[PDB]
Amino acid sequence: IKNTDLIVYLLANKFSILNDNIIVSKFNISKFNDYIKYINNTNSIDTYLENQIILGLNNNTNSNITKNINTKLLNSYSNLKNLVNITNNTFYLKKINDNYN
Amino acid sequence: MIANFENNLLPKYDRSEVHLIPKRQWEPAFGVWENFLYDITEYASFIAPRGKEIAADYQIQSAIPLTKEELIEAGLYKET
Amino acid sequence: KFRYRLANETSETFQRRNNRMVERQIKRFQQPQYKHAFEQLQKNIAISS
Amino acid sequence: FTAVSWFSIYQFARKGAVLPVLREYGRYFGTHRLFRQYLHTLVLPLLYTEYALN
Amino acid sequence: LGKLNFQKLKETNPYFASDIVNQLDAAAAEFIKVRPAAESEAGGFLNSLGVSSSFNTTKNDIYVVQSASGKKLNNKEQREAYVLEKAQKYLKEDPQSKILDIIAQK
Amino acid sequence: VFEFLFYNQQHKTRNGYFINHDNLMLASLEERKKLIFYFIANQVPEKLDPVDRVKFNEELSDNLSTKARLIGSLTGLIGLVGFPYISTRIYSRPVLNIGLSLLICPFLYYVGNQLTYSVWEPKFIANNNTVCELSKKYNFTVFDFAQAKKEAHLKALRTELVSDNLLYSPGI
Amino acid sequence: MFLGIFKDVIKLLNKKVVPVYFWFFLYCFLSTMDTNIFVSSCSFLKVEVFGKDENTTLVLLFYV
Amino acid sequence: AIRNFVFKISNQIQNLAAKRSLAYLNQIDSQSVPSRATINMKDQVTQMQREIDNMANVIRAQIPDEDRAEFEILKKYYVTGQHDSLVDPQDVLLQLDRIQVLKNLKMIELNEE
Ligand SMILES: CCCCCCCCCCCCCCCCCC(=O)OC[C@H](COP(=O)([O-])OCC(O)COP(=O)([O-])OC[C@@H](COC(=O)CCCCCCCCCCCCCCCCC)OC(=O)CCCCCCCCCCCCCCCCC)OC(=O)CCCCCCCCCCCCCCCCC
Ligand SMILES: CCCCCCCCCCCCCCCCCC(=O)OC[C@H](COP(=O)([O-])OCC(O)COP(=O)([O-])OC[C@@H](COC(=O)CCCCCCCCCCCCCCCCC)OC(=O)CCCCCCCCCCCCCCCCC)OC(=O)CCCCCCCCCCCCCCCCC
Ligand SMILES: CCCCCCCCCCCCCCCCCC(=O)OC[C@H](COP(=O)([O-])OCC(O)COP(=O)([O-])OC[C@@H](COC(=O)CCCCCCCCCCCCCCCCC)OC(=O)CCCCCCCCCCCCCCCCC)OC(=O)CCCCCCCCCCCCCCCCC
Ligand SMILES: CCCCCCCCCCCCCCCCCC(=O)OC[C@H](COP(=O)([O-])OCC(O)COP(=O)([O-])OC[C@@H](COC(=O)CCCCCCCCCCCCCCCCC)OC(=O)CCCCCCCCCCCCCCCCC)OC(=O)CCCCCCCCCCCCCCCCC
Ligand SMILES: CCCCCCCCCCCCCCCCCC(=O)OC[C@H](COP(=O)(O)OCCN)OC(=O)CCCCCCCCCCCCCCCCC
Ligand SMILES: CCCCCCCCCCCCCCCCCC(=O)OC[C@H](COP(=O)(O)OCCN)OC(=O)CCCCCCCCCCCCCCCCC
Ligand SMILES: CCCCCCCCCCCCCCCC(=O)OC[C@H](COP(=O)(O)O)OC(=O)CCCCCCCCCCCCCCC
Ligand code: HEM
Repeated sequence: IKNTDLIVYLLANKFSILNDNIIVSKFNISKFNDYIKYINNTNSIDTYLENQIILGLNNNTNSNITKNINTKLLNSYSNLKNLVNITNNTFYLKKINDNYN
Repeated sequence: MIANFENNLLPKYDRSEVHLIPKRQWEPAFGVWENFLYDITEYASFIAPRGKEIAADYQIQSAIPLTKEELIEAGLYKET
Repeated sequence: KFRYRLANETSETFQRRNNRMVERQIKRFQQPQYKHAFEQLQKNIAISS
Repeated sequence: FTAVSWFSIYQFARKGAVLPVLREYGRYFGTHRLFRQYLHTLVLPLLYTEYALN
Repeated sequence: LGKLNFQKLKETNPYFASDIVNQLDAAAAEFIKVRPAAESEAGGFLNSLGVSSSFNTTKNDIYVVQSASGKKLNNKEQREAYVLEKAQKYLKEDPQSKILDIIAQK
Repeated sequence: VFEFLFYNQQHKTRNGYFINHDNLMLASLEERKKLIFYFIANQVPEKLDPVDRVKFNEELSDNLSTKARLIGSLTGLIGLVGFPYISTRIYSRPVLNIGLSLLICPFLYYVGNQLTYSVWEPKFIANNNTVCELSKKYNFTVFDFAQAKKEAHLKALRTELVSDNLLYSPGI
Repeated sequence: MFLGIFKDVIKLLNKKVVPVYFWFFLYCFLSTMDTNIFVSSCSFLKVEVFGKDENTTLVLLFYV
Repeated sequence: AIRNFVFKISNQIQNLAAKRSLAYLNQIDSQSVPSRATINMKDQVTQMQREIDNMANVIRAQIPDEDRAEFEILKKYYVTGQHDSLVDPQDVLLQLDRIQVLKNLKMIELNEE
């Protein structure tokens, strides 16, 4: 690799994160101390607010296969309106008469 | 409090299911040891990771909630 | 008490309160932060296994 | 033991059943699995007998 | 001048070089991170009659980048666009640059 | 925090000082004679004639004593490697470096000497023609071994007692 | 591949992996004080240096 | 038959492993025992880190101001630079030696004033 090209690539990658001073922490989660420090330092609120980003385990191929919902089973249970009432994804058992003799 | 936590947007039906993993039929033209090594490498390369992925998907889908659009389409939820 | 709510409430009152709670929970989940949390949870499924 | 094994192998081969032991064909001379099974059945017990007695 | 400035800055703050390297490697590629470690050039018994173990170790690390000021950081697509624009400008300045191949590698 | 620090301990795990009646009980006749002769020669050479003393000392120096000293010296040099351990262009900490060297080098020498003895003393006792011939010649007995054991312990006690006053000792 | 294995053995025994100091230590450990060429001929090392149970003066001079 | 039995054993083992490794994400287990266990583990880790930090803080408060800088250097090194290869301990030693130069100057001034 050419030195100038490598330097340009490194500078571009460094400045892509932010055109301002940044703080980078390197952790090896396979190690106990590194893992504890990494979990202690990573906060979900910062990640959501975009003030912090984690690089190293992208795994961007997280798009699932859109698990199909059991529409047939849901309709079958809905048809039984004398036993179960469906509301807000909740199945309420209609009170039955234990004394039926 | 987390003990009594509950998630009501998950599907309420059982998530147990069957997955088909095609086998490698025994090849008489190879021999006992060659077929055994073929089976071992198949288990280490395709069967084992496939089952691990299936189990991980089963574990994660039980936590992944159902979207509002999916709920509306299934009729489980009515807006307003 | 929360775990054994049903034992103390009647059918209709329990249905009303549970419907209110579930609607509010659905709204909270539809709020953007929860969607991001679920996406992050699903992001690293392979590594966490 | 050799006679019983040979008789069983012959009968099952006549009926079309061959035990899936040893390669189907030889690597160098292409000897058939049945022939190599006969050879092994003949030789292995003799070697085992010699080793046990020794 | 560069060497003297590096020496002075490192002596003033030993974490200067480490911080710069971490900042450079945060968004760097896996093959970039795979590079070996520094080798000891010092001589003596360990170099003549002994054996000095290398500094190389496992290079499976996760870089957590946080803005000191607190401004929102660029997403993956934004970073890709920034890198592509810089690569295009550098190629325009020098046609023979292989920044395109470097980026496409990873 | 006890005797193991200020008392003498370098003579207890070397030169067969640990040989007692337990080894002799299981040893055969020839092995017992060889062990007894080795113990007597190492601990109480006075029972041997001057020629035998000189020959045994030469063999011991060639095989175990000087070899262990050399190996301990090599280990001590290995420890010396990197001296000064901590220093810089401002200060060199000569006293700290000297203390560290004095603490580390003798320990490495001790480790090397103990290793050499543990490895070679059994082989030297078992397969030394000189020791075999001298043991056959002298033909020591269990009574001689017991006397030598008592004399060796008394010699160790005398050596410890003599060095009681290494700084000031008028006498009367 | 035998030549390749021989080259691999030579490389694995190379200086950068198996120190010459280790080789010398092994030679001294395996050889006695009368067979060791480095010290059998030299009487000073075999007597004055390593032949004395207590050589504090020489040790101190060497250390200084 | 034998292959089917082996695969059944493998499937049961894989399900057990997946549960034991990722049961804290879902609420399949009533009372969310694995989730509570994971939360407890994280709480213990954070508490240990904060305990180290608070011990450092109290030692800093109790330390004399003359060597407070040396304590700061040692604390920062032990926290960050111990595990970092790019951090050369020679520079930390040089800083300590500069502090020691100042201390020696003050000592000699006191002795020979
Ligand atoms: C109580 C004691 C204390 C310990 C506790 C008890 C322990 C009990 C252990 C019991 C273990 C039972 C194992 C059962 C296996 C059943 C396999 C099977 O399904 O059978 C059908 C199978 C049918 O074969 P196939 O798959 O159809 O292939 C034939 C094809 O025609 C040909 O196909 P191909 O040509 O296309 O390709 C294959 C071909 C390709 O060629 C090869 O790959 C051949 C390679 C040969 C070996 C090369 C290395 C040579 C150096 C020596 C070994 C050092 C170890 C390193 C080995 C590396 C891997 C081979 O190789 C073959 O022909 C395969 C068979 C090779 C058999 C010859 C070697 C036998 C001995 C092996 C070493 C045993 C350990 C020795 C330890 C040291 C002893 C001093 O049967 C055989 O042909 C082989 C059966 C072997 C049975 C072994 C039973 C051993 C019992 C005694 C154990 C103790 C031994 C001494 C050590 C004691 C230590 C304490
Ligand atoms: C003391 C003598 C006792 C003799 C007893 C009688 C039986 C054995 C001799 C029989 C001879 C006549 C047989 C009829 C011939 C008919 C014509 C014909 O087509 O042949 C039928 C057939 C071959 O026809 P094919 O259609 O080409 O079938 C080929 C299939 O691959 C073959 O597939 P497979 O279905 O036969 O299965 C593979 C084969 C297993 O064959 C293997 O590939 C296993 C190899 C294991 C190697 C273990 C490490 C060896 C380390 C070096 C040892 C140096 C010598 C040490 C000597 C110590 C003192 C004795 O068998 C098995 O795996 C099942 C049995 C379990 C293993 C028990 C083996 C016991 C052998 C005892 C005799 C050994 C004599 C050694 C002579 C000196 C050799 C230098 O012959 C046999 O089945 C007999 C094979 C006898 C062993 C051959 C070994 C070859 C590898 C040698 C490696 C070392 C030298 C390399 C030199 C390289 C150039 C410089
Ligand atoms: C087990 C097999 C034995 C085979 C014997 C065969 C006969 C020949 C032996 C050949 C080796 C010795 C002679 C040549 C040495 C050459 C060294 C050299 O130039 O390398 C530069 C080398 C450069 O280091 P490096 O590679 O960059 O690694 C950096 C590490 O920081 C440096 O450390 P490291 O991670 O590299 O590992 C070495 C490390 C330790 O590593 C080991 O454990 C070594 C393990 C065995 C390695 C064996 C390698 C040689 C194998 C030869 C045989 C091959 C046979 C092959 C044939 C087939 C066999 C089936 O040593 C130390 O640094 C220890 C210093 C502290 C003292 C420890 C001992 C006392 C206890 C103190 C406890 C204090 C606790 C706190 C206070 C508590 C208060 C209550 O320098 C050193 O390592 C300096 C070491 C200075 C201290 C050495 C003496 C102290 C004891 C050492 C450990 C115990 C073994 C002693 C020897 C035993 C002989 C039987
Ligand atoms: C996990 C790993 C670690 C742990 C495990 C380790 C295991 C292995 C341990 C052993 C090997 C490794 C050792 C590592 C540590 C080394 C030391 C260290 O830490 O260094 C850094 C550091 C050294 O300080 P620094 O900040 O690095 O500074 C470097 C120095 O500047 C450098 O010095 P400098 O270059 O600045 O030179 C200083 C020099 C300055 O140089 C000069 O220019 C010389 C000026 C003076 C010239 C004149 C000299 C002669 C003066 C004579 C005066 C009269 C004498 C009267 C004697 C009377 C006797 C009865 O000053 C002098 O030497 C002169 C003063 C002489 C000494 C004091 C004399 C006292 C006389 C008697 C007083 C009382 C009389 C009362 C009379 C009645 C009332 C009036 O250490 C410390 O600060 C403290 C360390 C404490 C260590 C404790 C260790 C305990 C034992 C542990 C092992 C055993 C137990 C198991 C423990 C297991 C774990 C729990
Ligand atoms: C609870 C844990 C500790 C328990 C043991 C406490 C022992 C206290 C006594 C001093 C210990 C010094 C360190 C260890 C030495 C071990 C060997 C030893 O003590 O040897 C004996 C000798 C003193 O014995 P002495 O009575 O003079 O000789 C009579 C002979 N019949 O020893 C000496 O003469 C050695 C000491 C001489 C005086 C030195 C005074 C200043 C301290 C210097 C220490 C050495 C340098 C270390 C530098 C690096 C590490 C800091
Ligand atoms: C060392 C500290 C000096 C402090 C000076 C300032 C204070 C002065 C006030 C008096 C102090 C007296 C201190 C006496 C300490 C004695 C220590 C001791 O007994 O050490 C052992 C030493 C010899 O023993 P050793 O051979 O080494 O081995 C152990 C023997 N089982 O034992 C002996 O030597 C035998 C006993 C001797 C006791 C002598 C007591 C009077 C000494 C007067 C000296 C005056 C001149 C000194 C220099 C000027 C001081 C200003
Ligand atoms: C002018 C230089 C002359 C010498 C030049 C070549 C020397 C090469 C070998 C080094 C010396 C080895 C001596 C071995 C015999 C011996 O010591 O003999 C004296 C005793 C012998 O011990 P034993 O009585 O247990 O056999 O040695 C000891 O007690 C151990 C001392 C250390 C010996 C190894 C050397 C370690 C490094 C020395 C510097 C560190 C501080 C030492 C104390 C101040
Ligand atoms: C391979 C290394 C060495 C060999 C082969 C060697 C060999 C010898 C020999 C053969 C002698 C003559 C002994 C006699 O007079 O009978 C001797 C003497 C001597 N050697 Fe060495 N030597 C070596 C290393 C050293 C070293 C490293 C030193 C010192 C640091 C040293 C110091 C001496 C001294 C002082 C004498 C004179 C002894 C006397 O006159 O009594 N030698 N050496």
